[PDB]
Amino acid sequence: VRSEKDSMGAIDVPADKLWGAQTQRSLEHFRISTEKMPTSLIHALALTKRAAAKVNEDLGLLSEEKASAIRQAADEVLAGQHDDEFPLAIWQTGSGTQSNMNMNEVLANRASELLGGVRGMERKVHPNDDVNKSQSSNDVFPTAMHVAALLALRKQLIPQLKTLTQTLNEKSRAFADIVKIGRTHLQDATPLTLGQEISGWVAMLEHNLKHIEYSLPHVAELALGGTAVGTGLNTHPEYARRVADELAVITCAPFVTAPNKFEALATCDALVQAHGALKGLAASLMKIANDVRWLASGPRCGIGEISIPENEPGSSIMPGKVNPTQCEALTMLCCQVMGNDVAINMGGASGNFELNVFRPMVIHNFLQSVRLLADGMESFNKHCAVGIEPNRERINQLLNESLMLVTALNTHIGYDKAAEIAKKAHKEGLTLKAAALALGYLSEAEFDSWVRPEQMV
Amino acid sequence: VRSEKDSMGAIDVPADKLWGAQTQRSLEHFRISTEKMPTSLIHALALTKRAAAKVNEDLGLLSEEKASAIRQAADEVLAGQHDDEFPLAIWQTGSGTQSNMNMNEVLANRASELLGGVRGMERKVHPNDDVNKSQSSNDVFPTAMHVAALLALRKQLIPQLKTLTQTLNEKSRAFADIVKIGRTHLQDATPLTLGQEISGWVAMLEHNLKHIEYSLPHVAELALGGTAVGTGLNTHPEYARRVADELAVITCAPFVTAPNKFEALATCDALVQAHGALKGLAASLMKIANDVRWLASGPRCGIGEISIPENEPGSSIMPGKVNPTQCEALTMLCCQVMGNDVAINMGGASGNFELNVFRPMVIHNFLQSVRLLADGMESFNKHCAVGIEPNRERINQLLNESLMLVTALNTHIGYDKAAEIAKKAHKEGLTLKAAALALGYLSEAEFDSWVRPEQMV
Amino acid sequence: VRSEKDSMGAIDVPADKLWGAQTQRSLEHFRISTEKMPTSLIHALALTKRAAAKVNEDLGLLSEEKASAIRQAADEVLAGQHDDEFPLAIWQTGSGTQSNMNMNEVLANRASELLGGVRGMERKVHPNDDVNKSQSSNDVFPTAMHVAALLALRKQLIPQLKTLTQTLNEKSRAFADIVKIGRTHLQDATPLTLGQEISGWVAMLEHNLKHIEYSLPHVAELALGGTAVGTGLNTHPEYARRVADELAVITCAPFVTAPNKFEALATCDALVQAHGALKGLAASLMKIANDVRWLASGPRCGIGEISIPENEPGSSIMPGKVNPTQCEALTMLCCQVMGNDVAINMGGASGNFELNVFRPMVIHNFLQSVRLLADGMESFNKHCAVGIEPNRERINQLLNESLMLVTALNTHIGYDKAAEIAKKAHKEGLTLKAAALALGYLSEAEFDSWVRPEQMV
Amino acid sequence: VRSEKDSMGAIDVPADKLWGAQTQRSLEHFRISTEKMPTSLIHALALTKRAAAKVNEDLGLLSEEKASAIRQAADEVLAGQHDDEFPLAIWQTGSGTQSNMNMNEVLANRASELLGGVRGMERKVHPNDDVNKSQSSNDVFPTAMHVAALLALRKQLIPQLKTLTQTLNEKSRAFADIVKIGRTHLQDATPLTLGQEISGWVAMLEHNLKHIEYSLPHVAELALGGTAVGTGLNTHPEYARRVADELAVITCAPFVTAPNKFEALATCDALVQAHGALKGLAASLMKIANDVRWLASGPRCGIGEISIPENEPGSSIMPGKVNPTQCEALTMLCCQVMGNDVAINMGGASGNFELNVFRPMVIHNFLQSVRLLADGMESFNKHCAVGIEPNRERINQLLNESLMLVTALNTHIGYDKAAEIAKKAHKEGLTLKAAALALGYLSEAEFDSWVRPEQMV
Repeated sequence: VRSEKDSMGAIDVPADKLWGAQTQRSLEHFRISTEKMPTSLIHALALTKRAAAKVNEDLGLLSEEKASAIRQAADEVLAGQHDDEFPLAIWQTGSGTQSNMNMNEVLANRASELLGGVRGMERKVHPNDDVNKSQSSNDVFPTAMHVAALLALRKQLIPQLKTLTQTLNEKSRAFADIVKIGRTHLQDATPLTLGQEISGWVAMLEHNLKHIEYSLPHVAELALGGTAVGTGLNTHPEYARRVADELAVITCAPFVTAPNKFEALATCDALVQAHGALKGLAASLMKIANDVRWLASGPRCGIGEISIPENEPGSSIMPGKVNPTQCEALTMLCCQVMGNDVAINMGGASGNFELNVFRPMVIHNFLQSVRLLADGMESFNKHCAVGIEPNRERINQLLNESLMLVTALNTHIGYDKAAEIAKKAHKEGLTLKAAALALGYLSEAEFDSWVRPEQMV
Repeated sequence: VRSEKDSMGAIDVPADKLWGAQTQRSLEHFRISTEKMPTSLIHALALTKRAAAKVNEDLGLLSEEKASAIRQAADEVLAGQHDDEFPLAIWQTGSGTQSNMNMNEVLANRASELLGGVRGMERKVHPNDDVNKSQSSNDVFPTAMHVAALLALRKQLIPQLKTLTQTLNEKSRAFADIVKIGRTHLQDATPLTLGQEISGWVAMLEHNLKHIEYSLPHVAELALGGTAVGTGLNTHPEYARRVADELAVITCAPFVTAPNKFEALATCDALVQAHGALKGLAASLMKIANDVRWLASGPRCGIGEISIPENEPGSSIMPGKVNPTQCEALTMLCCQVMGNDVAINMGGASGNFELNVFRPMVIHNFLQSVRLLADGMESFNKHCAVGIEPNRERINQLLNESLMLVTALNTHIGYDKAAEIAKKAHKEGLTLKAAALALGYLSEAEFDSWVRPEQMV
Repeated sequence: VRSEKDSMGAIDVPADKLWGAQTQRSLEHFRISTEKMPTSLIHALALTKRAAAKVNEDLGLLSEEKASAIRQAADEVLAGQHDDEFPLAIWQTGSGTQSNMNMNEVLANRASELLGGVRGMERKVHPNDDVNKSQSSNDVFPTAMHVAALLALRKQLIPQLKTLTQTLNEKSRAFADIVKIGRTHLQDATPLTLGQEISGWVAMLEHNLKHIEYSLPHVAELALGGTAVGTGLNTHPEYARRVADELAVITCAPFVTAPNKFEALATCDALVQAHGALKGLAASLMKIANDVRWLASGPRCGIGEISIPENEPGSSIMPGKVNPTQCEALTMLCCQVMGNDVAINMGGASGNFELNVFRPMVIHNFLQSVRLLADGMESFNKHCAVGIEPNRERINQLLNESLMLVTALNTHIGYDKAAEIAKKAHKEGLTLKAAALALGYLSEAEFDSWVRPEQMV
Repeated sequence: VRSEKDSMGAIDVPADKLWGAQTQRSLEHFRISTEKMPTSLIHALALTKRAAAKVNEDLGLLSEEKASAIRQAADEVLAGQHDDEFPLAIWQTGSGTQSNMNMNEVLANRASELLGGVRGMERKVHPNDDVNKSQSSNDVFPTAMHVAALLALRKQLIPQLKTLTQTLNEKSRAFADIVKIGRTHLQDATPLTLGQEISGWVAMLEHNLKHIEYSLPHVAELALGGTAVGTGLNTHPEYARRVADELAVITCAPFVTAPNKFEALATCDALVQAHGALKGLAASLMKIANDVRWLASGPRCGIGEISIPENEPGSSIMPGKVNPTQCEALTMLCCQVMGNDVAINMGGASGNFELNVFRPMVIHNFLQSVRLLADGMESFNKHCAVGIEPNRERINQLLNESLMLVTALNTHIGYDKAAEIAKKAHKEGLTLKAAALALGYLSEAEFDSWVRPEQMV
């Protein structure tokens, strides 16, 4: 152990840990469930502390060595060597006060070691005085939240979306000439090509990308600089703009300071809205994933128009039986995003006065949705999408058995003659040709020259 | 017109209307959307005013004629002749104050006419003084809410549920001997009978009934008697128990006075919980309705194991094409109940101190869900369920084409021989028999005596 | 009555009605609940039939008189004289087939009367043959859905939003100089002006407008032209673009034909996404409405920093008691939009193959949300927002009683002296001045010159 | 490493791990997010494998040593020494096939070591042949799901609920004599005692317990015995009842075999319904937690009627400022449960035919809700509830400042005189007494003897 100290007194802290007293004490008051802060949030919080250090130094508010050590300590968190120094549960103070201190304490104890070498009360860097300089838990957590979200969106989900789109766009191109029977209300309908159907999946993904991109500008607005209530009391007038510019410099993302800090602190609106676009993508992905599994159902008693890769071990006595596992993982996580959206909306609508204190819950759900969506699309693409192949013989079989093509005959034989063979064929269990020949309305050769599915699109 | 008067002054009211000034004034302040109070709520509100009149009279708090006229006026509302006297939107005061007055005013003006004959300021019955005697908008609306819900549950939804159950139970009984191929993950699986599958739908409906019944006792608790904050200030000690007994006498439902009026006024918990059972039934109905439509998909390119009644006009050129319209109405309303549940939960969790003021919205959603569920099951039963018929030839065809029966051979020929024909059959596109015969492992007669689907359940 | 006839036969229809047989028959098969198509959807459906007539005529597909009469009949629906000719419930066929026919039949019977004069089987205009020419229930309903939504958004909700924003922006401007104590976690915090707080409400509304506007382009895409499965079988190549241009000409909205008809028919993605922006606005409105009611709570035992207009009749014995009725209507409808979003998401994710058959439910929820939001903001603005007034004396009282201003003393007397008076004041129940004077650290005059709330923002 | 082997071939597995090939391979196909199976599910899965072993042995289906070693290996999982042997993500095959195998493999390799000693291909116990004997992933996962849920409900959540109830019931008893002003619509209302208000919180918790208990019987029904599709093909007729009895013997819970295995496999109805009761408790907890934070707001500019324990370190310059941290953690997790309910409902309504394949997601949400609820109530009780204390002087102050007591004067001086002092007092900013004395209607002594808040309940 090691006795660390805060305004309430001294408390025992594991010697091999970098956190201080406040983190240790919160660890006892909030022993709820098992959800902790996500790594991406922790790194976004480190990035925030680093940019803040750099700006403070620029404004002569922090000495060269003090600032340089905090930033250097931050890079270690980013390097991933302090993942185990953040034990706090998601279910803490609604402002994310604890996790802010947790970062301040780990960064203070470590920056101290990077200078003199005291981890503990005799440290050279103060968590509150130096690490948390020109800030507040009120404006730091919201900033970390936006940094984590924008970056997760820009380099984790969007790349995977564009990738799924390209694979499906190529599959669409390759199967452009394969005509199949359409289905409306789950009933046989007018034919269309396999590529046309898949092109629908592609159009959907392109539309979604568009909707996700419109929600980025609002998420790119940072609260850092509004301090406690948004007035920005006790901070350099240039601090807000400066910290935003620095964060943008290092992340290469379009971060800007929020034009209205009161809106930035009082709400989680940017994320409520951004998640609206995500549940939209989940509804799209659910339909695409559903189409795939149904299209691949069988091998004998389903639809079986396409085949997908069999990734899980099977049985020799069970040839052709392939459970659509990737489709099941994607549909399941799509339900999660829908649920997460309700949690986010309830927390986002519950702000009071100057601050919204439902933040840890909101970012937990939001980050999880991006993670699920991005990884789900990656897994779906790699283990399923690239392997979509048409069962051409099965597709032809179905096409020739349906009555939906009887429309192509009308231009030669009126509705009367056409509807005649479709009635008998259906009653006797005959195909359009079989029935047409028996009713002597035309020959096989004429049938085969009149019913051209490739011409009815 | 007719100038009616309230504490804010006099206001013009349509001469041919029975409502007073307060209703007229609210009509101008809450012009939001088009949702009004449901007829069932209005009748439950009338029943409440009637029972209150009867108890007041019993406690010598209201004269024989005054009480008798209010009750007689109430019966007219119940008789359905005053449906047009309640113009108020759902989006009013969260306590349902307006609609309470709306009832007080219509019942005062009418009870007046049932005595002397003055509809207006010179009326013989006072809305507040006589009609709203020993009550408050705070405890009257919650009572009307519970009266409307319990009754809608007991004689509108439960009867329809039991009816759907019986139809499906009989269909289950009739198809007990029809063996079909099962489907897990949408892939062909081990066989089961059609009656067994349908018995699953029945077990689900019986379970749901059970869950709906457990939520009734809490909804049967009435708030009437707690007045403004639950203390029951200014009401006869026997009033609460007496009004509950009277309501139970006339509705034949097990109404009782709420043991804790503070919980009764501060929350909508009974309905939040009751609606939990309703969204449960919706998830069950959605699955049953989905099974039906998929099982009936076709006529040629789907599953087509069963046929359902064609209720909508079709085309001669489109024989066998039957859209599962009832399944589409039921699945759509099941989504609505899910949505309604979220609205209900948000309002139910938003109570503050002594009173929950999200009531008009809560009962609007709850009543709509019961209405949708009860009517949906009635329509589904009548126009679909009773008409479920098996396409026996299609079912056999699928059964004999699948490879899932190769298991029945193992008890004669080892896994090695069995898996051999299943591999070839699948590869060459042959049935188990066809492949088995070609591999000379057994004869057609032996195959037909070994693979008995009626014995593998 | 009047015997109308369809492919299933003849059926009795009320003589005084304009609808035909199919509408009459659906009226019996879908007797579910009481929700019917909203007037805005019906008018959007009429606008669609009108533009389709005009384009058909342009392509020599419909004679001058036939086309002119259908359009003229459509304008009557738009003029609002046929509101009672659409009895169909929302809970019908998922494609909205019935309501499409309902429009075809009313427009056929009426256009007939506008020519010769036969309402019924001997009519001069055929619902299917002339009214439903070059269309399908599959592509007509989705078009009507988008027409109704975009127009409701552009001229019903956005105008009300901008209006609420301007009122609040002016209230913000007027109270810019009124300093009040801030509240974080519901605890007293650093001060800010009333105008700054309200400016937060304004920034939120401006952001929302921005988010709603980004969702319009996708909703402006029309499916009309894709026919049954999206291939656009049996329609003039120029039909799609032409009908879109015409609809844009008459509505003055930026309608365009959907680049991908398969996405347009297979999903309700545009509305799932658009509603995402609406639930975002509801979360914002809920917070603003909550701030108002809490800020106006009292008159004696709450916060009471502002007063709002008393629109409902009160009691002389209850002076100052004003229930925040508008805030209760707005918060209630905000919960509804949240619920509606879940219904919309479930239906939007349930599309199968070529068509989504959850449409009537989706547009019912979407249209209701716009209606609730637009009307709610109108009612809130008019009956509450414009009347927001600060209780300046109450605000000063609270400001001078709080300990939050002790920070302003530090620049004269160190933390030691400052924290001393804040400790005693809190313990003894004294103000900062009262305690400061007793501890002889400074004079009243010095206190009154050092603690300037107007300088700590 | 160590080369393990399955039907797809051999694969490299970490030598220091107990899992086999299938687990290793799934680990690569389902790299989605970071959610893994909860410890409680894993232990419920171990309990299932143990009871299955014991029954197999009883039916002479598994040798003494084979059975004894599997059970002994299971107890080690229960002892918590194999927590790190289950790497699988929640986002896997919808039936939970992988995690079932993951358990089979770890239990096979370990039971082998408990006999001869071969961890790997030359092991003495076969995962599929011995560990997964008389079972299927289809009926084993649903059983583990119900075992985990019932036990978490019975010994984790209910105990915490009853504990919170008792604390609040005692606080209610202790403050029974403390009269305070009520609040309806957030406006001052008729008075009630603090104990009466808190008794409302208690009544709510007692009601919830009741609702949670009604959902247990359905969750106590186990699917184990229905095998693949529910027919129970290839299992001892007594197997189902026997395994249920054994599980009940060891867990001491009322487990029984599901009367209908088709309903048990095709749906997650029991959990959809059980979670309905949980979101009900969350709406109740949200209100209680909200009442507390608002009641404790201040120290100067809020309500401040009660004080709560300050558990987080503060500032000397900030005396009396105590953020309601426990209330913020509880309200946040209540939003989560609401969200989780939507995820659960969507998955529960998406079952197809013989099996629901949304199970891993459903149990993940359900288990998390119980965990959050149970731990939240424990933390809230311990760190907040037991410390609720009334600010008696603040409560009196508010009581004497309000106009709500003017009603008590009417029985001496008519409405005219009473409403007179309430009007002036409100206008001049005087209390009822102050105004009453100035208007010479009565003396201070008479006022102090007529306005008795302890008598108006």
